[PDB]
Amino acid sequence: PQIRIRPWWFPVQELRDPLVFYLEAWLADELFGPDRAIIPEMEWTSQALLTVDIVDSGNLVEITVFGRPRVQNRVKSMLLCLAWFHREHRARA
Amino acid sequence: LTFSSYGLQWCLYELDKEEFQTFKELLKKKSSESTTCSIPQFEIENANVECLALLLHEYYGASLAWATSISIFENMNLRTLSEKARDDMKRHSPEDGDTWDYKSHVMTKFAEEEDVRPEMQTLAGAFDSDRWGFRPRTVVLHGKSGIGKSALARRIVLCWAQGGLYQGMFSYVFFLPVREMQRKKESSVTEFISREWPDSQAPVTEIMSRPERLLFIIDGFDDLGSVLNNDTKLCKDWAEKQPPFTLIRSLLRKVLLPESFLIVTVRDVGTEKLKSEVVSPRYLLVRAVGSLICVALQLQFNQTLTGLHAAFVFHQLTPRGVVRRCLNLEERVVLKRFCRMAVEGVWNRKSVFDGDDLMVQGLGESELRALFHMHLSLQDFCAALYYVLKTKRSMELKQAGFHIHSLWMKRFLFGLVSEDVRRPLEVLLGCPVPLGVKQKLLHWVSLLGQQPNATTPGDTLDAFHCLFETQDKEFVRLALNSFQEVWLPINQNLDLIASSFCLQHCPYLRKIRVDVKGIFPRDESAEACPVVLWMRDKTLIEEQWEDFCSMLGTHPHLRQLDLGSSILTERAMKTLCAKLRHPTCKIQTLMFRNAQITPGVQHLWRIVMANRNLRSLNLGGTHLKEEDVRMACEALKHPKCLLESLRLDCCGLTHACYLKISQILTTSPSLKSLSLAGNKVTDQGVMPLSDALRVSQCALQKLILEDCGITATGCQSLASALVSNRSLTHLCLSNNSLGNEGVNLLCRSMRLPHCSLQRLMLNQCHLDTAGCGFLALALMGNSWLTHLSLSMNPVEDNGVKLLCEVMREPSCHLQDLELVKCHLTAACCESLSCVISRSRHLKSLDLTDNALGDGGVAALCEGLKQKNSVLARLGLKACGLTSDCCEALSLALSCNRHLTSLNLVQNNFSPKGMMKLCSAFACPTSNLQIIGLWKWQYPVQIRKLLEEVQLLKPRVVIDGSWHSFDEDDRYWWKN
Amino acid sequence: LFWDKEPWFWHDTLTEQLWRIFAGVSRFLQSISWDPEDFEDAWKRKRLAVPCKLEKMRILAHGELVLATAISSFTRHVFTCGRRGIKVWSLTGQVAEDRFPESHLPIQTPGAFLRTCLLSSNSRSLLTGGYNLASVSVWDLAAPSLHVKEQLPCAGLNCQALDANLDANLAFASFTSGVVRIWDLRDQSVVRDLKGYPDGVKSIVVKGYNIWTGGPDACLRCWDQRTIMKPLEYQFKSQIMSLSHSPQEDWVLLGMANGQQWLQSTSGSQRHMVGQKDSVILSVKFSPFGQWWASVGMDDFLGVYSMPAGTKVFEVPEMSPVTCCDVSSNNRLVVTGSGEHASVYQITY
Repeated sequence: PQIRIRPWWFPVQELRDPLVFYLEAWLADELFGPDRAIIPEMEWTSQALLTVDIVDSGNLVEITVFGRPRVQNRVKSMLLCLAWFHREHRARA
Repeated sequence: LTFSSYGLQWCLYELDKEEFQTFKELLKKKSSESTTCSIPQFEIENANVECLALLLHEYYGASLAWATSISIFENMNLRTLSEKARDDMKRHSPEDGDTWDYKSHVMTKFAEEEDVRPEMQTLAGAFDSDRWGFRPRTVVLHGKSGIGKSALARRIVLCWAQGGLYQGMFSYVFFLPVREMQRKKESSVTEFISREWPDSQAPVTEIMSRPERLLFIIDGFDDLGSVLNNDTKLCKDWAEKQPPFTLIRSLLRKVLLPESFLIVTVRDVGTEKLKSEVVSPRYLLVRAVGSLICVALQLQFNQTLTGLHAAFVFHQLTPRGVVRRCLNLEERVVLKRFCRMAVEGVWNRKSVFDGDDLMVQGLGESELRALFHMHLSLQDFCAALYYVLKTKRSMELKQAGFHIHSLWMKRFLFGLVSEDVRRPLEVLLGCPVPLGVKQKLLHWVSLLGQQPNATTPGDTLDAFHCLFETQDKEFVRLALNSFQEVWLPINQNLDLIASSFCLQHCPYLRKIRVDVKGIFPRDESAEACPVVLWMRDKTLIEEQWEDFCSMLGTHPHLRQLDLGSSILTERAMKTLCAKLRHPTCKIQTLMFRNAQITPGVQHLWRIVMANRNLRSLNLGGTHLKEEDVRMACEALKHPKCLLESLRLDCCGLTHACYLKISQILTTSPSLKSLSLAGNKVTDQGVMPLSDALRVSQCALQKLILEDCGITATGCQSLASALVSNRSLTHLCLSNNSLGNEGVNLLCRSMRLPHCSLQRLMLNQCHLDTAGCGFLALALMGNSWLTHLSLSMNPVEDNGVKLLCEVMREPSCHLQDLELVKCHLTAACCESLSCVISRSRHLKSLDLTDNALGDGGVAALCEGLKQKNSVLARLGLKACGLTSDCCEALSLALSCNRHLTSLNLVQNNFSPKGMMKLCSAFACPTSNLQIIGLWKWQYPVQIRKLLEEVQLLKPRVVIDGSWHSFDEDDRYWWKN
Repeated sequence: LFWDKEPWFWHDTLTEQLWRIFAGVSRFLQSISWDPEDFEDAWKRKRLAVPCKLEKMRILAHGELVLATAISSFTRHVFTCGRRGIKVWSLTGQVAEDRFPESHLPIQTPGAFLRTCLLSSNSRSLLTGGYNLASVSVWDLAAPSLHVKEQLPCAGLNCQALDANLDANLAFASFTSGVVRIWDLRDQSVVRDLKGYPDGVKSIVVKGYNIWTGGPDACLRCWDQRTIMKPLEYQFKSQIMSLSHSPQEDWVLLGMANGQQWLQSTSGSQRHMVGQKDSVILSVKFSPFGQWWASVGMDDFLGVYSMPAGTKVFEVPEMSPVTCCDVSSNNRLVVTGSGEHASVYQITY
């Protein structure tokens, strides 16, 4: 059981049908930072709720997005593009 | 790094596709001008919005990329997006004794009564301060019903009792269950605090001593709301006795004990009802479907969840130790009672049953326990099963009609009409079941179909989901027999599956569009996903997209295919076209204007070459390579091509491109139309076209050149071609600064009697009085040209006088003339009235955005009054009409018979004038089949008057948006 | 809604039929659409096109007289104001008329009222003020829970107009004693005071360094913040009821209380009437892109006008006088308030 804060400006109706997808742990670490301090601003500017969790094994990272389906797809695509940029940047350095 | 590009990406998404292309071109220019930093051109071209933002940040840097985007935004005349971008940059760019005994006794009590029947870190942080700076006093929890809210609250109380949770904040805890309050009609907090203590006596002064020492817990607010709905004045005094609902209301509103702090547990419907009561709360979201699903799988219809639940429930209903035994009468009666209780719980939005209500129903406890094993999903399924087998109006009707939780019951009701899940029910019960709900669902879907407008996207998707659940061919065919064209957005794979199944059985599907975004698999290279090789490539989504494309191709009765707004991967286009190539396809029109298909264009021409039934093909806003144009030209030359229309918009073609287009124009026999609108067409590109048209072989019948920026040299080239040519019939040259000289050259070319074109249009061509004089001189003595338009040109009163003088001889054969925004006045209207009364060949006229006023319209009414006039349609709009002119117009319409269409919008009419107008409308003498007016713009008396006019003469149609049911050719020719 | 005989949804009829079965005893309204790709209106034969159609799509029951409104499109909420409190609505659900606010922000003080409200352009704060109230209060909308984050002091003053400029982090307010105060939101400290006109100023509009104010004295003044010069007055023949500014081109719109609308230029003293009615104009609002404006008056009518010359494209009637209007930043939604209700219309073109 996981308990999360949700802002007053997100309707309860959108909570239905979330979307899930995984990534690498280190890559998520540099995507959001060790503190996860930028999630509120991204949520406000995108008008969708994120959630980042670490699998028990510690190898994969689960990301879940709440919102209208097109916003879910859009956020997924943006995060994936950033992930690729970080992967190729790691390869470059 | 990512945080700054995220906001930029979200700013660019506001720009449209055309705006996006303009942005990319302006960025190209900016990069070319600068020398310090460089960008490859092909990389700017190939990138989409997300790649564009990330590339911009990679090269320029955070602040520099933001500033560049802001400046470009300002350049395109966008000012709001500039300020939004500046703000989002400001935000995204980083700056550079007795109490102990009581609590122990409570521990023992709740431990015992809970024995009868990780997150702690978060719960300990509930009352802490955030980075904003804020200390909440009320906290509300909501989530799925599987978790026990009572258990969570009691464990919170337990942790407080041991002291590992909130040791330093407060000294007292009061747990409040709602059912127990409902058990007593009269109650007070004093009675509660006396109840909780063992000795049943407490120091009231000590309890009220301090605010911070008290905490209250309210559980199951949603279980009862009927009593709380009542309105009563709140109680300031804590000790006073009042109804429990009043106490709860006062406590939540913070009128009672305003200084204490609370915590509440509720469900989704409960928080829907409760959000209006609490003040400045903090919401916490908590998240047995998986256990139920695996248990059902163990006790096994794989296509749908309704089949799985039906299998589980029917298996449970079988007598224990016996297989497929017929139920006895009492078993059926108790099952009906159970199902009715389930539907009552659904309607009343309560999932907790008490013993007394069970006694009221009359079913036995052991039999009930035998019938049910565990959940709201099972409750909804049982309600649907009820539908398979109180007050006239109630609030429960509208509450359950909210269809957030009723959606599942509707889905199961739809899924229960299938025969595969029907036969187990038939064998289990042993009796045949007649039902009329099937007819009701059929009528519901048909009623959706019978709407006059095109089916709404979301409604269509939901209906398709329901029909896919049904899985009955005859039922689906009877359901979809109604509507002919659909609009079908697609977001997920389940959408593809449902659409693929449902669209095979639409017998009379004629048109369709599809919005496809976000479905396609991540690119196999550079975007690998650890969770997703089978998922990355050759994924099930690819197979089911292939199935969808196959069914789109094989459909016999489909004729037009459209792509509203789609992001197509080159592989998606590959498979789509491959399924479109096969000759069995019958799709005639294709439209890719709004879709982004730049990477996948190369796979398009094969269908044009091979498919024999294609007739029209539209492209726009895409960029075309020279090799792409060469391939298109080669495909057009092939003797097996029968394409009859080709439209290329904003494609940005090179000169050699126009050379190849000229060559195909002289080569291809079948092509009868061609459009180059928005492209840059220099006069050097006009000359090859003139050479192509001069040849006697060309069979082009229409030609559109919009915003092409041609000059007088182009005009003389086209004029010479026109002299030579005898095939072209329609010609359009709008938004081109031709000028009086170019109009004179065209005039000289049309002066000859052997010109054979019938329709010419010239809007925003910088005409004047002299050009209108040239046109007047050319028009006399010409019998072929029939439709002429001159709008948005300052052709003054005098020019219109010349035109009218020319047109007034019968010899002239001009039927349609429409001019808009030409700065006319009353005398021009008098001359036009003489023209209308006398002439015989004119059948259409248009005067829009001209300040004719009352005098001009009076002269026109005198003109139309004559029974000799044969004018068919008249266009008036934004002409500043008033009462007297409308009275004269009403009399004119009363006198006329030939007029059919009219238009009076954006005009100011007083109620009396409208009474006159409606009285004129209702007369049998006048037969107007189309009228331009907004019904909702006028008072109730006028609205009912117009409706009364409408019920008379059922053929008449009043619709504000003119061009309704007008001739299709007029607008189709233009584009 | 009220205009039609009865508003129905697509699933509502199925719910009704199932209710009848259980008890034993165009044509369908649409919801409001957000995505630009869904909008899908054909081109006439971001965008500066003048609108051409309207349709009511919700009614909001406030329970008491509505004095002001505000609409946000980045977030879906709507804000309604009354003499006793503010109520926040949500536009995401689907229902003909809603009775359950997303939130309620009451103000309790003996003899305290509310007159005005104002939503910042970025949709991240909200200003509030009234009579006999200790100070002007600003709410924080971006935080996870609503709460007052700042208090802007004013003792024994009755504010009647509010305005805010976010680029320079300034907030303005006009009081019944003919005094205008300017606050700096970072420190919440008064900056400068403008006074000298007893009748007060009912409306104030701020763009650049110029504050435009108009009141019953039948004068329109233009203060400059950079200096202490006397304002430039433009005398009119009637008493002004509202003001608005053109965002793109230099033009100030105003209503005259005798059913007349005028345009005024900052650079020079040119005027020309752009519309006339038989009623009193209580509010005029400009479109974000500046090619049209909305007007609401006392004779139960909502109208839309065309910028180039003032032609009125269309108007809609109502049962009770309207007193306030607002236009969304999407240029697609407009909200007006009459009696004890607030209505929402969608713009299509």
